[PDB]
Amino acid sequence: QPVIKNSDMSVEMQKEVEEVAKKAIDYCNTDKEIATFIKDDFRSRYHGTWHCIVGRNFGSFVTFERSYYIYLYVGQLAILLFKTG
Amino acid sequence: KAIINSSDMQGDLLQEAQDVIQSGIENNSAPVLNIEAACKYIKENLDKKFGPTWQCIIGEGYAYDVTVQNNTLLFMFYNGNLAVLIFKS
Amino acid sequence: IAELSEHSVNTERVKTGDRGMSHKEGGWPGNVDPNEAQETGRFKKRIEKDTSFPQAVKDLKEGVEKC
Amino acid sequence: NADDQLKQLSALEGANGYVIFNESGIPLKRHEKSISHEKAVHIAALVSDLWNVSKKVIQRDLKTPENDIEVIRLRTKHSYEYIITQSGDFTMLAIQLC
Amino acid sequence: SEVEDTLNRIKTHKTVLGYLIVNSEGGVVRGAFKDEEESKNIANSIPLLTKKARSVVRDLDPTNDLVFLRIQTKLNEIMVAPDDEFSLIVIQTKG
Amino acid sequence: IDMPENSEMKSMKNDAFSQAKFAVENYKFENKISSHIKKFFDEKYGPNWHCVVGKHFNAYVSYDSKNFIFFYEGQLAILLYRKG
Amino acid sequence: QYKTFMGARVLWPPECADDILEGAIRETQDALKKFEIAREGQKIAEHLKKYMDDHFDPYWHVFFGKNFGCQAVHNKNRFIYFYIEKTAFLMYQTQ
Repeated sequence: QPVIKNSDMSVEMQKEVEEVAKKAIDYCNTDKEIATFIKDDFRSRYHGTWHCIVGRNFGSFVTFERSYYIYLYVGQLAILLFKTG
Repeated sequence: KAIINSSDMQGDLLQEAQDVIQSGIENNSAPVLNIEAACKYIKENLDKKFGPTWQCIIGEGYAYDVTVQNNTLLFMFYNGNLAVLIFKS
Repeated sequence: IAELSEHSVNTERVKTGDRGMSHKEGGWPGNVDPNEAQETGRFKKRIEKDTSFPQAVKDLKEGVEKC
Repeated sequence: NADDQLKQLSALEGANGYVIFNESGIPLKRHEKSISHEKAVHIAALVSDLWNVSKKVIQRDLKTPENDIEVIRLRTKHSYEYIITQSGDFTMLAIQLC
Repeated sequence: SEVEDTLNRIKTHKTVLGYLIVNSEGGVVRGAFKDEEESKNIANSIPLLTKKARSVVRDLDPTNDLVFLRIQTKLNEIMVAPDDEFSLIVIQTKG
Repeated sequence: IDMPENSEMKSMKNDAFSQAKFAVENYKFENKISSHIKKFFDEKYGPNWHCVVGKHFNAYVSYDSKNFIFFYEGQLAILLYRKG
Repeated sequence: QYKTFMGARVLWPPECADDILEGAIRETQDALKKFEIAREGQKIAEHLKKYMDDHFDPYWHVFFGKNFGCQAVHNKNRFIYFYIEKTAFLMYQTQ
């Protein structure tokens, strides 16, 4: 049950965020592997550099490309995806 | 109580890193403190001190995968359970 | 002498910061979800298994010791 | 199947913190958070994912498909007891003394 | 010798269908299974889940270690006893 | 950190800094900046110069001795040299 | 509008001769592909300008990266400007 907490992307890309995340959950149990799955997917589809954080108790301070940022809860994992470079 | 866990950069800037995190704690040391404010402070300080494109990330449960510049990465832990990741890209 | 001409060239100019907040319910109000009595009824339905489990826990309360 | 029996469940001596979470991972009622609200959240979510893994193995290579979980009751003697009881919508968990 | 004695007694315990003695690695030393592949997946991944299990049981605090892990299901039973070097697993009817 | 050199007495080296820093503030796109530096340096000294502006770029050029100036101006980098 | 070419995106109508263009277009991705990577900086543009001076006319300048921009005079009809995979490349000749 994805719950977008703060997103900058277009609805279509957002849809892909939740979709790719669902796939990652479907296959990887470890948070790292989930993040790598997501990161690689968007980095391959689009081009540039994306980074993904997945956890449960966390804050951060990053810079990100306009319309290339999301902070959400999928199930109960906090996914923070964004594009820098 | 600083405990370096993953170091990649130079000693000097390491020392400054600890001092800056410390200062962030003092700046925000109350239950009402949010790790976010200190994160702002670390990123902006290392930007205005050692140049831009720094990222300050603080918390205790989180897995991360990022692209960082060599000799500009540090990760560490505190007796207070504060796991802080800092990196330049 | 060689002929000469002009040109100009560029690359697009775009990178903002927010601060992620650590987690601190799906519904904003907890009372709304807590108002379901049937939910507590389904929770109640576990005492059969719980009673059996409590009996089993007493049987395996202490591991065998030979010292 | 009612509050009366739920109260009885609470009356069962030996139990420390009961945790009931909808399969979505929402601890509805509790008696563990009544000592520390940061505990049932951790357990409920973590154990839910564990139950997912249990579903995988309970549907992988020996364990015939179409078979579901019934009860995954765990015990860490000297620490505490942790029962898991799956449901169509809930997950009755309870932290007792082994 | 204790392993031989325990293996023998599990074989003596009627209601057992598929025995599975494994080392701390994913090595099935002996198994009363129709197909081994079946046990290979379990014998390798369940140890990973036990890796996670020891992690969480200790995450509470280092007060206890995973002594036993016996799960019962509708069709059968999955007894698992983590040991220093081995893990005594057995598929039995949940009587 | 890097400052490749040019002629002596600060006839040219001194001039470029003073001009570049009017230039950086007064416009936003690089176009007017590089055009302005080049357009000034053609009138003052020489018949044909070359200028580059940016945050990041690789380059490697031929030129005339002691007429190659490179300096990191604020966040930006400015490159200048004569040729022709 | 940066029309597509079998090398990459090139601004058209071209302001360089077709043979010179084709030489640049094929040499850049060949020279990148064989024994060169993006981590290395100058030693690419080194090779590119050497290759142009060997066969074509002698005096070249090459500028490439991810952000820059220039005005410049150049010989008539000797301007090459192209992107490839979000990487700007620029080249021109002067007597």
